[PDB]
Amino acid sequence: DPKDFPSELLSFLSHAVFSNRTLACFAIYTTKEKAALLYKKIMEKYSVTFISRHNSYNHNILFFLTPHRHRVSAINNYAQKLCTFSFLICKGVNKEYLMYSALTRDPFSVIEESLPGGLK
Amino acid sequence: PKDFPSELLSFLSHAVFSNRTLACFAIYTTKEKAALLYKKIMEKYSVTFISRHNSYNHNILFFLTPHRHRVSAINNYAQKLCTFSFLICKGVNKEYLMYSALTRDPFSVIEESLP
Amino acid sequence: DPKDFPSELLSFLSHAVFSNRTLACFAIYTTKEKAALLYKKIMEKYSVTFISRHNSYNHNILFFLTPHRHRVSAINNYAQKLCTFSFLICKGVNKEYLMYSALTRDPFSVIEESLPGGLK
Amino acid sequence: PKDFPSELLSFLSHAVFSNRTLACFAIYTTKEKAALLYKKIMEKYSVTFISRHNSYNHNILFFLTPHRHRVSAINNYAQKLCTFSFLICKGVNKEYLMYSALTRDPFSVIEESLP
DNA sequence: AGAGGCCGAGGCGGCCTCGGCCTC
DNA sequence: AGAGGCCGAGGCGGCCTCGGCCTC
Repeated sequence: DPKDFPSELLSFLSHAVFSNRTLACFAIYTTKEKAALLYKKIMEKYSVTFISRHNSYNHNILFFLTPHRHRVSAINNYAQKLCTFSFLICKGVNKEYLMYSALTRDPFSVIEESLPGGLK
Repeated sequence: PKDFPSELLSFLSHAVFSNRTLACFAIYTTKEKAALLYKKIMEKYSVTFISRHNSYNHNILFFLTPHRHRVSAINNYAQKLCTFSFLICKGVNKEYLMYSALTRDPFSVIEESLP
Repeated sequence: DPKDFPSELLSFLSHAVFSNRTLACFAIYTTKEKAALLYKKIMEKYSVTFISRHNSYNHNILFFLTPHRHRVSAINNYAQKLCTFSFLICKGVNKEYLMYSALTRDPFSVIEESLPGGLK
Repeated sequence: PKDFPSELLSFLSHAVFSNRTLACFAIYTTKEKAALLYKKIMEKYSVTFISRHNSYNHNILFFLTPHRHRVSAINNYAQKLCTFSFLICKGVNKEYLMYSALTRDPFSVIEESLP
């Protein structure tokens, strides 16, 4: 199981671990099964402005924007409760557009997203 | 099983909404978990006395602690060493009366911390 | 300068130092000068339901109830900013009635309070 | 005084709203504070070079740091070692030009980290 | 150059439950 | 006895600024 996001996405993500800064864009790397579940659970839990689910090297990535700010640790705590026994990596996203755009182009692809035609 | 053997129930605290702490407890669980918990409870709660008993193809642990505890705390500890197996944890109001009953049929002593 | 409240009041006070519990009753031990100032500043800052100022062995004690809960550390942080260079001890009060009543009887006395006739 | 000597002002950054960092600074303060800060700044910021100068009955410190800093950070450090005395901290845009001017009259070198 | 968007470390100040204490 | 008020430790999850980074 992956220990981090794909190398090609790392420059868009926050790697902060000692910060209480809150933000409004997040990504989760997990199994197809757990990402499908979390897609709807995260959408509802955080009233997301946008969420998309993507293929990533036989796993899935969720990408989402929230209407209010959250600590990465909070999003992680939520997601980890619903993913006992499967891998899950949750990070804040700094370069939001670059991350989403990377996620729509090979080797990744969109599985589903909450707004028709995605973001621009 | 969803409760203790029906003939032990009057020895036990039947509290639901109490924050009362006590220093005698009983656990009803599987043979595997009772063997494991006998040792774990002894160390965790520095028990003054612990006994393990046979009870209708399951086991009962009976124990006295040197300090008082909530039933819910003992249960919280025991339950996270039992995430799959069955387990009922109850406080014991009638202490000697519970141990004595657990020493006579249908119950039998498997082991005790004091001979 | 005192290092704690008078011994006779200690059983009414919280001595917690490792807790983030919030409460709604506090006391401050400080100089006459700083207690007079804080009486009005605390009243306003926290919208107190009640505040009283008391003589205590040639210093003053402030006693107050707040309409919302606060960490002792928060009340302390506020009070300490306005008492650079003079002693100030700030504690939560557990036994609110017993504390206030003790504070109205010798060797303590009321200097001023925010409601006529005090509390009962 | 409320600013640097009026003839040094074109050597200095005149930023107010910038988060730009730099690696040359100047401090205008009292003789007592300049003697103290010369040593404190040297150690705190591991300065590559620091000079202390006379300026109209006060002193100027001039320093280069190995890493970049906000003027406000340098000021925050210097100000809390000066809670009573006057102190103006500014970044220096024209580095050699500032040091050279501070070596010629009306200014005089009291001391430099390099001869 | 100066204005200013960004972001990791980390202080601050609420919320909450656990697991004891107590009295009625 | 059981119900339940109380309270210290301490996890949680926002807010904020400092003091760097960057580009326009």
